Amino acid sequence: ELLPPIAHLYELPISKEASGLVHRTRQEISDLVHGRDKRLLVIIGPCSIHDPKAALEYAERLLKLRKQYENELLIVMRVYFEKPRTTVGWKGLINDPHLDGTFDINFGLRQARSLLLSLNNMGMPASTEFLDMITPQYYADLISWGAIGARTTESQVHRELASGLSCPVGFKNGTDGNLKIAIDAIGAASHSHHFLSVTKAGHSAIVHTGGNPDCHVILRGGKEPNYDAEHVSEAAEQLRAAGVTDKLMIDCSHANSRKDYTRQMEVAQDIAAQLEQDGGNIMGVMVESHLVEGRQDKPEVYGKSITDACIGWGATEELLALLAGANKKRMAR
Amino acid sequence: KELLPPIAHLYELPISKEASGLVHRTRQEISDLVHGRDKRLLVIIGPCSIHDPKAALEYAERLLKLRKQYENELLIVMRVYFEKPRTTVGWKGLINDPHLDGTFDINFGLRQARSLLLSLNNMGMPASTEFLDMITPQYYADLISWGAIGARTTESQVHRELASGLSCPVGFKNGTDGNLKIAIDAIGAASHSHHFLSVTKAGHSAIVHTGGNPDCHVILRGGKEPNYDAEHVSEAAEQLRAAGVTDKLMIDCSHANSRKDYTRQMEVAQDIAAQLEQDGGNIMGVMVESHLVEGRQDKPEVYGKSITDACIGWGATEELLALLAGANKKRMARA
Amino acid sequence: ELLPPIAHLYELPISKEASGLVHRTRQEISDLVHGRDKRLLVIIGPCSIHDPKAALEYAERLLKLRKQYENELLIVMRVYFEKPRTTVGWKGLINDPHLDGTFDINFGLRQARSLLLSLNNMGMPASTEFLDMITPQYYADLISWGAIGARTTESQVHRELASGLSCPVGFKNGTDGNLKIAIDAIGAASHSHHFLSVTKAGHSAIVHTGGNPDCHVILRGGKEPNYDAEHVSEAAEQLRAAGVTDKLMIDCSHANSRKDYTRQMEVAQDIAAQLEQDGGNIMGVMVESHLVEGRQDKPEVYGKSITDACIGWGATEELLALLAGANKKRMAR
Amino acid sequence: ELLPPIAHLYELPISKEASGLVHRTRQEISDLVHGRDKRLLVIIGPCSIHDPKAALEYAERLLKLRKQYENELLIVMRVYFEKPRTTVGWKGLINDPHLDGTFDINFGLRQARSLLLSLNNMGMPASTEFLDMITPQYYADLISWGAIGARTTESQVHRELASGLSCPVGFKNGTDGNLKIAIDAIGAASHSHHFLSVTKAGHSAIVHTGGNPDCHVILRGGKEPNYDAEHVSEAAEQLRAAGVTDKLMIDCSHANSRKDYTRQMEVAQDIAAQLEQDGGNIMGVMVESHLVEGRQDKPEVYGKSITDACIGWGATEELLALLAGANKKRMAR
Ligand SMILES: C[C@@H](OP(=O)(O)O)C(=O)O
Ligand SMILES: C[C@@H](OP(=O)(O)O)C(=O)O
Ligand SMILES: C[C@@H](OP(=O)(O)O)C(=O)O
Ligand SMILES: C[C@@H](OP(=O)(O)O)C(=O)O
Ligand SMILES: [Mn+2]
Ligand SMILES: [Mn+2]
Ligand SMILES: [Mn+2]
Ligand SMILES: [Mn+2]
Repeated sequence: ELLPPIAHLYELPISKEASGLVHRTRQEISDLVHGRDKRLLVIIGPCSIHDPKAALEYAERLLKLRKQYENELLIVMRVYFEKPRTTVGWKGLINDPHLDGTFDINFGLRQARSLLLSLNNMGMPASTEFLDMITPQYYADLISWGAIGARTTESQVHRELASGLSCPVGFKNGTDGNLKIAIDAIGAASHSHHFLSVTKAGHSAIVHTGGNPDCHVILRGGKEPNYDAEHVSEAAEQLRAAGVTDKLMIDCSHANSRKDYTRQMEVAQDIAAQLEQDGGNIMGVMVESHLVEGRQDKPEVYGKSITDACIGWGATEELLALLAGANKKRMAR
Repeated sequence: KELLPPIAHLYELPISKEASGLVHRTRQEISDLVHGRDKRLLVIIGPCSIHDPKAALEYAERLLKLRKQYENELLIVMRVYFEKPRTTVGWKGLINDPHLDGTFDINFGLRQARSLLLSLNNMGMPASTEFLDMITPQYYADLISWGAIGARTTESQVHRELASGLSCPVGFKNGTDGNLKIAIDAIGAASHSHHFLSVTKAGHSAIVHTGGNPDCHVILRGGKEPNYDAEHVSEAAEQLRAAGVTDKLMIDCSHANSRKDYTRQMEVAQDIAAQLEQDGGNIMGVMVESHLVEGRQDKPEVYGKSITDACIGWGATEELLALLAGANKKRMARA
Repeated sequence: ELLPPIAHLYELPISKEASGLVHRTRQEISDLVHGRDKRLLVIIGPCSIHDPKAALEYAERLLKLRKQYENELLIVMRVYFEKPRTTVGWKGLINDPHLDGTFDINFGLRQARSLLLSLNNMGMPASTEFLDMITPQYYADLISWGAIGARTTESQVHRELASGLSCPVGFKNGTDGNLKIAIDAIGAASHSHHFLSVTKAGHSAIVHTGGNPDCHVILRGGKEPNYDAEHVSEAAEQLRAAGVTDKLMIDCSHANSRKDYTRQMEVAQDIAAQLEQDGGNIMGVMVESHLVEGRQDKPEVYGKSITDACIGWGATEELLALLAGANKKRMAR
Repeated sequence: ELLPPIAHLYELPISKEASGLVHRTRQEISDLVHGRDKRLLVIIGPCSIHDPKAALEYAERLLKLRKQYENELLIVMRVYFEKPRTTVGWKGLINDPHLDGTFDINFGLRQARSLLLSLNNMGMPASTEFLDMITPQYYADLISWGAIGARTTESQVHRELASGLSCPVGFKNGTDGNLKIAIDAIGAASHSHHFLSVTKAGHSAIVHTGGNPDCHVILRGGKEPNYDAEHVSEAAEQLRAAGVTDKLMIDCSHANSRKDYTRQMEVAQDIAAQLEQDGGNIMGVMVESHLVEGRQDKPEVYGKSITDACIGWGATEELLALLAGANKKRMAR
């Protein structure tokens, strides 16, 4: 039997501090999307959250770097609770929190909210993919940035969802490399929509959104990678032709690394060189990072991904130092 | 704004014994085609979108006569699409904006969609639609004999979840650039059990556990290039078999297979007819965008003329159906 | 499965005319409760509604008398949908509309609302006993006056309900004759309350009422009748002592007639004589009247009560003429 | 915004032990109602719960006596959360838990449920008056016996409620002494009913109850006390005439003590003498008892009532010893 959002909000109401951090980070990201600030948004952290203890530890380490590089980078943790699978498989902490096929969704929603509240309380803003239609009412108040995934960017129900979110949103190119669907999606999500959604009390209702003015695209590769200067330039052209923001984000992982976590640093190096040359159209980067590198089928090892493989903490330190130094030069130019 | 729950609509428009029987029977018949147990050709045919119930009922009456006439060769089911996925923005269909004026009277739209579907089934004409929205199906799905998941949503996990709990057979379209694998993947996904959030007949969110949908198949609807010919059908059947799913598929004559030109649908149908006459063992169905009047219009001025994708008119519809019936009659007679 | 009030409001929205009639009649009745007009409120009609056809016919006849006597009497029809039984039995049209133990409550609510909308549209305002806690959301917008019954006047949940109704409300003395519980009830219902109630969407909620300033008592007999001058005078004294309105209503039926419908006219005569001597504390009277007199266990005869016995239409004409003539004299003096 | 029962059941699910205690105690009480066991049910404790700490302390003391007298008495604590007032006033812990007019009903429901869970977990079954229509879904699973108050026994909505409760229920005579309304109420509540109620998910619904076969009357005084042998005998006769159980309960407080807490022991003495002569029609007694005697308008003193005045702990020990000794003799016959 499904508890409504108000039951979770009652137990875990947003704090003054978390509320402030969310508000501020959304504004800061909006400034990047619209070219008002030349800091680099960095969406970085696990492919998926499957353990809160490891997540909190990761966050504590990330926070020290968030502060250290705050003049160059705007660091925000990946806190992904919903995973789109190719066919079937574990869909994330919300859907199956005990990792055993019990689908204890009430527990999963409580735990997702609790983790997000602790993260924001310690000073670390959070990001997630918004995949499911009804779950956002449980946690979206704690989210500073949202993704719509490659598999759902062309979906009208996701563009509707995005049009009503209060955080900035990045739309990914399609899994085969189609960018136009993401440009289209900004067009769609920036407008007003009417559609059915569920209230905080757990009731279906008609909602009328105002449109989301803070949307941008994400280059995450296709049949070929799309992270280099030539692809970025092509994309900026099309963005301008559609009359939407020509500031974009580049995912170092997924199809840009060819699913090989060791190649994320390669992509980051290319981005660093672009930032040093010019890189005027880059407002952000995405990175799949955990305490420990690689991946595992069963959750045996602490801080090691059970979905896409990630770089470990050591490489994370290097990647962030690399991007901070490069962007410091861009910002000084 | 104040959304009525499905039970309010079910109270005013409860399913009849006859409509319930027609739906049950047609779903079974279509399942038999999906699994190669019958060699009749499923034909999903009708308007791109429903925007007028009067014209829809008139179209249905004409179609019914041909449904009966060709019932040994073709299993004809009307396109009764209430939900339209747009490229960017635009009219999303009768449910979202029934008065066609930007008033978004969704309660009226749901009532009217249900009423039309009940009348169609009561006159003997089964209905099909694209299932796009997550919450609307509880209002009408009991009256639907076949569902589409669109090219733009086939790769979407929430649509595969939805499909996994529907009681009707479901066709998954290849992606707008031509990717077939996402539709094969989608059958894999939708045929399994899922747990997810959905809304009850009382209008309350709830956890649902579906049993998986065993009646799913792919639809070839074109990409950067058309994919309707024998070479593409054969390639697709191979992949289907490699994934261990049904290698019987449907071919859309419209959208990217006609290159968005309604006058080319007949071309595609002719190619399918020739395939059915040579062999065509992997074809179980075809889709066609048809209305009383051909073409399209921005405003709903002309009666029975599409306000979304352009359609063939009634005359060409008669020819197209006769062409497919004759061709499939030969297939069904062949040893 | 229970439809929420919004489903019924969607099918049967209140009209401009019915809205106006309700608003006006509530104001008019308030004027009587607070001694600003000396017309006599007359709550008259069947013990219970069991047939809408007969109800509409009765209403059409009553309307003619409502117009005729409008300078002396303010006539409002008894349209009672909810009946409190001594032990068990038929609870009214809402609970069991088909009169067969099928309890088709959705149909009953729809039919109760439809009838009330037609009555108001033809110019006849309606009254009912408010017995059930959740049903009022379905029809209260069409009610000009409400009763809380003898069996429920001492009940805190009914006093809460009354405190939030937008129509004037009469509280009946207890079945053994206790008047204090009704005086207490005005005290209670005139104040603000917080309690649980159900919304128009069918969801439980906390409500905060403002108190009902239009409440008054009804004398309906006990072990003995309480309709005479001596009892009216005693009651007015106690009313003043409790600092509440000393204008009251007298029921000609139930324990004041000793459950004998032929004695209602006796009571009405006594009231008429009071109105002619003085009768300053009387603002209303209640009468159980139908097309045909008496009662019946099965609904075999048209327009004949299946609950308490009623006077027939001929005696109804006489009773109303008697009260109109008596009050015309009161008003002139 | 009102949380639904499932939110509270999620945080405070019933335990194996509490569930067992509730189940056993209901059965044991049923056996007393139907004359299958001659132990005396004793409903004893505060007029109202306003403090959980004091309530838990009281319960710990009462538990020791519950064990000590378990062969003679079946002791169950008064854990009343809902109070019917004469006009206006504090309605109990649920309605206004902070005792300040803030009406924090969500907090009140949570706290009521938490207290009941702790009481049952320590071995002490609980009783309450069921006054409100929607609150029972939050706690009734933890209640071993329920009262319908003197002010609501004649109310059809309370008789409906009772008909669907899973615990035995006592109906009180009316505030002026009318017993027939309580006999009528057993008749009503023992039958099946259809009516509107709210589900564990907080939605209104139609419910079909099976009737409550475990109902009985409670003599709690009227204009005069009704606790003596004469009154008990008169009541048993009427009970038998109505074909319902002629085993009844006697309230030592309220109108039987003439609202004087010191007189409760007097009433208990009379009952003891009855149990020693014969007393075959007595199955229970009710007593208003707290840690400290008397009452207070403000909650200044610990363990002292803020509603009706109670006897203190010392007199409680004497009263219970008196009833145990008397009933031990009855049981031995
Ligand atoms: C879901 C995946 O992103 P994408 O949509 O680019 O495949 C991820 O970030 O883990
Ligand atoms: C929505 C469209 O289908 P497709 O998903 O192939 O674009 C249609 O049937 O009008
Ligand atoms: C229920 C009855 O009134 P009372 O509450 O005085 O018995 C009636 O009006 O039919
Ligand atoms: C409410 C009161 O009992 P009664 O209903 O007899 O007044 C009590 O037990 O506190
Ligand atoms: Mn990933
Ligand atoms: Mn189309
Ligand atoms: Mn009556
Ligand atoms: Mn008390």
